[PDB]
Amino acid sequence: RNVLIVAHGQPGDPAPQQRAIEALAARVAPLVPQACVRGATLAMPGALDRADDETLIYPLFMATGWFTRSELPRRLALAGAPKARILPPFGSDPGLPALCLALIAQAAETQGWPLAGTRLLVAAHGSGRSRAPSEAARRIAAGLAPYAAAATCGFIEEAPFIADAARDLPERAICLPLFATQAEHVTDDLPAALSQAGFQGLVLPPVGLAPQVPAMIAESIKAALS
Ligand code: NA
Repeated sequence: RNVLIVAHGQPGDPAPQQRAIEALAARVAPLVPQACVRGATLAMPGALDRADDETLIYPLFMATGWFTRSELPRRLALAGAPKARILPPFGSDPGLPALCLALIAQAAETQGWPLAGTRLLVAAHGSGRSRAPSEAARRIAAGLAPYAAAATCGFIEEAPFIADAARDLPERAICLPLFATQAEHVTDDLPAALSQAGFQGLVLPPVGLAPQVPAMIAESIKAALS
């Protein structure tokens, strides 16, 4: 019944970060009538004190790791919710590869470019402490590649660096930022990295802002309820 959609915090004022996650949880809410859905950012002190032992946590994270396995359970157990169930993260959501494909196909159609003749670039944060985020982004690119000319990845934290990965690509290219929130996306400053690369293609909004994301999260919540 109780569901909390949790975002990683980012530097700056936590109030607009909290409002963004509340706005997302409000779009999820009418799609899961059997549950009480609310949003929280870990940048806000007391983010998790509304959670209890019967609350489900939908983490807006790109992969599983030390945070999902040890940190988030510690930050919940202290808050009074040790038995709170953590669902698979946004990055491992079964609907994410189809969502990326629909956004890229829609984008190619607006440009008047055939998808088979378009080069794809999946831009993601990656990680310096785990191999899980880059393996997940490569799985996305490898799933998109059969529908396009080619698909590769570029990262902020690890090689291949986005400034290198976006270099020497054609004009008919689309970059999809594989980010769950606008706050995490803006921090990485993809426009500066793509400018250094001389990227000439189309740069889409981050995947976490797509219109189908609330329905995707709702289906993952519904599947975890009994
Ligand atoms: Na299509």
